[PDB]
Amino acid sequence: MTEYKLVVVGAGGVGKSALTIQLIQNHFVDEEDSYRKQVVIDGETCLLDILDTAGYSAMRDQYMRTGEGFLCVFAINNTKSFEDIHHYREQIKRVKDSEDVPMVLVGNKSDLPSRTVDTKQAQDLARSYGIPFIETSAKTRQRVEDAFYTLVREIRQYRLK
Ligand SMILES: N[C@H]1CC[C@@H](N2CCCCCN3/C(=N/S(=O)(=O)c4cnc(N5CCNCC5)c(c4)C2=O)Sc2c(Cl)ccc(O)c23)CC1
Ligand SMILES: Nc1nc2c(ncn2[C@@H]2O[C@H](COP(=O)(O)OP(=O)(O)NP(=O)(O)O)[C@@H](O)[C@H]2O)c(=O)[nH]1
Ligand SMILES: [Co+2]
Ligand SMILES: [Co+2]
Ligand SMILES: [Mg+2]
Repeated sequence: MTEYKLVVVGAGGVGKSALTIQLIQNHFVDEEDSYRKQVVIDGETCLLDILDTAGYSAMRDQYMRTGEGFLCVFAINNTKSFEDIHHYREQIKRVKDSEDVPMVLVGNKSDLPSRTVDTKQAQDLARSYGIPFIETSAKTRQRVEDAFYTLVREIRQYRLK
């Protein structure tokens, strides 16, 4: 049965853990580990192996080398987290020595009114990076499945390249 190593990266407090737990338990966390889940996507069965990282170059480099797909998460109310997406993507590409790595840009906290990053701005960036963009709320569970499953789909597209 096919396994996919997924890695959730992004600045402190963007909601990496809340997103991962929302997929695993369907519950929103309140006041660093790996998770497993078997899912059917497009009629193929697979095992999702997800590493929830925190916002040591050797440890970092190991997960970026091991990871097959990366959810690059920013929060729509934190411009710095959005700007730092450059940094995560650059580090991944350097480690994997490839311009093409399955990735999905996720703008989390879509339920918040204090928005500092416009959907259009993140869409344009993702288009520049050649990766899907999805806005999520870990709070409401809006597009959480969508983000992880789009990522798996990207890994499969890549594997057929
Ligand atoms: N939960 C405790 C035991 C596992 C610890 N841990 C994180 C879980 C590692 C799970 C296996 N793994 C990996 N193992 S690892 O390369 O040796 C590794 C990478 N980062 C880890 N951490 C903890 C340190 N800070 C970064 C995340 C740990 C292990 C690392 O020492 S990589 C990896 C990827 Cl890319 C996807 C899915 C994975 O399951 C995966 C966390 C403390
Ligand atoms: N309103 C709202 N709050 C969220 C959302 N996702 C996470 N949060 C909140 O954001 C804060 C940080 O969430 P957490 O999941 O721990 O983020 P993290 O990115 O995993 N943090 P770290 O880098 O330290 O590991 C918490 O208060 C959490 O409840 C969301 O979609 N909406
Ligand atoms: Co609870
Ligand atoms: Co740079
Ligand atoms: Mg966390």
